[PDB]
Amino acid sequence: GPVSVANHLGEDAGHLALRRDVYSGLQKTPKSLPPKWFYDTVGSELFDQITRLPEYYPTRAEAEILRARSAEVASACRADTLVELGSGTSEKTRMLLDALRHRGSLRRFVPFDVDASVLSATATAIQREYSGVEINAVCGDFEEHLTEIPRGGRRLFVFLGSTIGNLTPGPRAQFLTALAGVMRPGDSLLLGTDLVKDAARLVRAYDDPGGVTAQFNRNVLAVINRELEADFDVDAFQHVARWNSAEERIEMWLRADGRQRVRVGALDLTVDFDAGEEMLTEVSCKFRPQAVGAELAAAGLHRIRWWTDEAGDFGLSLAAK
Ligand SMILES: Cc1cc([C@@H](C)Nc2ccccc2)c2nc(N3CCOCC3)cc(=O)n2c1
Repeated sequence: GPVSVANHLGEDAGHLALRRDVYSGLQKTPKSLPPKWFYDTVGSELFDQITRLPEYYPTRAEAEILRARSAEVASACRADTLVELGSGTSEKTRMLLDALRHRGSLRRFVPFDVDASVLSATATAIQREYSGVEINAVCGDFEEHLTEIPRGGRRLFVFLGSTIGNLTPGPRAQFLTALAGVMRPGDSLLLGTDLVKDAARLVRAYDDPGGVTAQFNRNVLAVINRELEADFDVDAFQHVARWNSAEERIEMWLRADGRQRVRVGALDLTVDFDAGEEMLTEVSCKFRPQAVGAELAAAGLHRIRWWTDEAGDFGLSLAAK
């Protein structure tokens, strides 16, 4: 099938965005950085390791559901077009593509992500694996370019991994509203949400004894040091995973041990850390079944299927426009 890739981001858009997030985030109280910047090359490779840890159940729990339910996804949505809000590199992507193709309705794959080189590799992989499928990769970001997704016949939008949990309620409602805005009647959204559960299990999933998550978290400082000529003493920042009971979310923090002064050279910026000051690097909201259905409703989408894994650890929602 034909491949296309459309790039709506400027060549330096990634670097401009990083400059903005860091100039802004290192000046908030508390300091905070968005989790999208964990995922450079080293960081993406560390994330792969995390998904294979015994502590980190979300990846396998979601794959367990999709292994068992992809055909039920395919029969309810009846999509001819799979839109992945993501890079399309995972096994789950092929599980859904396999199920739409088993149905015979699969015509088009639309991976939508911010890294055009990954999208190009993904498009070549799918083109080699799925004959007669057209791939229309779209390089754009959520806040501007969701309108540039092709119309197709009937579209299944896919947002897996409980990545929606990185948005707190305010931004999360804005995102779901905008996504529902670009969907057309007859489209559907497959959404993965990690579920509230025993808090000790949740912390463990974000602070494995082997230290992999700690290295993943510390890597954002390495990314800033490298990309913006900074002098974070990375090992002076301790990994801290917290359960926030009242907000029902995991939080990843980096805790300064002793006072630190950090100079970000590209930004002409100097910031100060108190001894014990913690900086927020990721929010991971955990959900309850009924609240996910209500948040989808508030955005204009109607949930028509809900599936958990055998342990009730992880949820998949299918919601139609
Ligand atoms: C390409 C990519 C990007 C992410 C980052 C950008 N997210 C995000 C999404 C919207 C807004 C802000 C942040 C990601 N986040 C994942 N998460 C797993 C569950 O716990 C924490 C979040 C998994 C995973 O594959 N991502 C893959």
